[PDB]
Amino acid sequence: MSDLVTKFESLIISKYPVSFTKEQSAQAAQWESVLKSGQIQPHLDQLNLVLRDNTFIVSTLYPTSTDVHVFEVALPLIKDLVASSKDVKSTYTTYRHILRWIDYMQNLLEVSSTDKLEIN
Amino acid sequence: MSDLVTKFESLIISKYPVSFTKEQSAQAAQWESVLKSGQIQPHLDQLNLVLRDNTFIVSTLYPTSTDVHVFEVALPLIKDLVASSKDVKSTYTTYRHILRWIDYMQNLLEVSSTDKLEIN
Amino acid sequence: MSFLISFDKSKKHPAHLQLANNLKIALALEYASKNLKPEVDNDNAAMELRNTKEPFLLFDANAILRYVMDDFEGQTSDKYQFALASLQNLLYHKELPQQHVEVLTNKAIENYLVELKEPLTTTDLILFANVYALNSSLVHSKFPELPSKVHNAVALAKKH
Amino acid sequence: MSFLISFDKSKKHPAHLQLANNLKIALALEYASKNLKPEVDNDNAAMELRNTKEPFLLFDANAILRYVMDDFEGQTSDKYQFALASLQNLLYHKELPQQHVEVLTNKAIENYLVELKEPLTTTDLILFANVYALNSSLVHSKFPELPSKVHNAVALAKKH
Repeated sequence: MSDLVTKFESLIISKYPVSFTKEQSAQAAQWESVLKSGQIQPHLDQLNLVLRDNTFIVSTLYPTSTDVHVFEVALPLIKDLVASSKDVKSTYTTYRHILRWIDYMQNLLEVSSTDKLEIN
Repeated sequence: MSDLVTKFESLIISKYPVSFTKEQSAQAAQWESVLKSGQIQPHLDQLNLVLRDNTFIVSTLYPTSTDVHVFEVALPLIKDLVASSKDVKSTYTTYRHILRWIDYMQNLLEVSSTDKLEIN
Repeated sequence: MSFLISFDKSKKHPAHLQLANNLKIALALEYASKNLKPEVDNDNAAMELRNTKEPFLLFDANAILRYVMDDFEGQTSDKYQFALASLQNLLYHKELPQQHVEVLTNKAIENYLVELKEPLTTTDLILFANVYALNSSLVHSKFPELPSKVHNAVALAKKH
Repeated sequence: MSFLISFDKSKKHPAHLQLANNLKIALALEYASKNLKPEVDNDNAAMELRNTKEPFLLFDANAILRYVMDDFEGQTSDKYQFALASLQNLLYHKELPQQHVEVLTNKAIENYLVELKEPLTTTDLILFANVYALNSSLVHSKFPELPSKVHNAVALAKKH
């Protein structure tokens, strides 16, 4: 159990019961396959599109473990993309919805100031 | 209270509670406006399209009062369209989903054999 | 059967990735369970499975206005029922029968509309809309200074 | 704000029907509540309000196959976790590193695949798919007569 997963399960929001539809079950299976195959980075625009229309990855009102698993690899990637940008306003536009989600998730999991993404 | 509405409320299916979304509330308002303005007949292809993708008019698992109100005017219209057709197979295709719904509704409300639509 | 499935075919994925994907897609077709046996799409070169059902939409203007106002109140009114069954039915005539319009709109602003108070309800607005379309001179004399929201709407709607 | 609204503009509705409708549409815009203030669409001549969100879709082949089989079982397996993390990762290389493929696929049919029993699970099928794409000669020698469903899938998938 990673530090973020351990932190997530310390919050009661992790205890909110949810009975997945077969659609949501597939969404969770899809991000598991993307994660374990090591392809989160090529699938960032797909993550951004999902999050345009959904508050969380598996079409839920509350963060689930899929959100924590994906945020764990996505935060470092997006932070690096932003730190290295020569036009951070455009980068922000390109990844606008992932950044909304990151902001929520890094506050929920109380990510340290060195590891978090300094936001605007 | 018409004969069909009176019959519907004699069945416990009429008692199944359902809390409408604002989307479903709008769907019900939309068919009320079509009904009361007298425009069901020009809106048959729209009814057929709704029923292609929804089992009942207001996106429910169970018939609601909107279904009974619309079926009351729709059954006579479709029956006449079918009785007068020179190619009943094509008519059946054109209004396929309304005919599925009619079949269910005329069985649920035990419509008399003279008033019902003899089906294939 | 309101689902479209497609193969990875193009995409610059490597040949071995297309194969892995397309074997999986072919196996979904073979092992599909009759009630969820999707239709194949050939002018998509990208692999996906997607629901082809229509999205949420409304075609009736009253329902659209009520939805955007979240205002589903008063549909049982005599006000609203007269709007729908006495006024809105007339709007489907190819040419308006002016003598009937005249009394029915008169009646509307006698019994049902007096006000343009507000807060204006969707029911009020739908009544005003129907009367305006049928007899706006009666409206001009009835309310020569309109609430500015209604005024801005009319200004836009009146030009073709 | 994932909603498009449009005016009745064309449509052969009578002029008075367009007006009634377009006054209602204009009033929805004016009385909209900020959080549901729709965007206007000008290359639709027909009046509607519609949700522009993406429909349900999946882009991952494993998820597509599991969805069409309603088979979400075994994702915690070492079988499946090896499929995903040891085999499927290799499929994203521009050119396959053949010596590694050889042992990892060998291992796959040593520890995890022996069978093509059935009823074949989605987990079994996803493992077979990945191994086939990487090393189908090892498969040919492993199972020279394949379940006919798998056989029909392979026959389709193998041609570009």
